Amino acid sequence: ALRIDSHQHFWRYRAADYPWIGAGMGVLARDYLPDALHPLMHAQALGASIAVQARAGRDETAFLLELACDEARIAAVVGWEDLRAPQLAERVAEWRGTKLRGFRHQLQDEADVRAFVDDADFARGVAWLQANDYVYDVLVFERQLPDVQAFCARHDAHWLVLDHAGKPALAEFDRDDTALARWRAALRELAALPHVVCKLSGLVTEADWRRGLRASDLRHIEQCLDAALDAFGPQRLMFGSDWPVCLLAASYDEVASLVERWAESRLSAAERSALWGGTAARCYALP
Ligand SMILES: [Zn+2]
Repeated sequence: ALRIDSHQHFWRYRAADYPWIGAGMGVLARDYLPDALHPLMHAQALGASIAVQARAGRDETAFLLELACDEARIAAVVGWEDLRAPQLAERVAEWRGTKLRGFRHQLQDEADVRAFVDDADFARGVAWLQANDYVYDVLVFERQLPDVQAFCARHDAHWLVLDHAGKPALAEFDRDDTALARWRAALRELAALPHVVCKLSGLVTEADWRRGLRASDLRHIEQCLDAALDAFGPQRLMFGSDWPVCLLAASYDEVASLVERWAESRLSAAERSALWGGTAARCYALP
């Protein structure tokens, strides 16, 4: 049974190439390469990871597949391509036979997410992806969930992965007694689509990490894990670390531990096996 970290990044850091790494994020402002990741995975008995594009450009795809090309502990890559580009197929051919299993665009940084996903060219690209058994990772903020609802429903030919459980606004759970409710309604609406699955990752960094993770953040996170379980069911949940991004808020070990303690509480042995690699294996077509 594969044990998979379904969501991590790599980079040789250069400030202008990673606009999302800004002020107060100095911990991220350095290289993060497979060698730093292996001991972390080893400590959690995770045998392989999935490398996910951390910036927009084909060279990011090339870079990740280069790291992946001949490294057993990287099982798959989620790349980046211009999905609106008419030459999509030709471009993806360069990656034939490799561990490329899917694509992601950083939708959360789009100004009109809805206009972006409902675009005729982008839709063509995604439909082509699905026709070729490519996964598409959905990365949006909680408030953008309704903007991608219709998009997810129309692209039902292959698996869509909701990154970071759709980023609940955990920092607001105590100020805004509608934050949890709003996210849950949106989550449930997506989960009702059979071809959509859910990553349990990226939650420590939706809390107020700048001021520091508190015990109450861990409880809200558990609330989100429970909501995700209820909406998606135990067979559509996928552990990911979101390393190295998670280092803003918590260690790799802490990230894995809180999901583990939660899973031992709520899931059977078999369901845990799905959470810790089985679901990622089947959705990303892993050996
Ligand atoms: Zn190779």
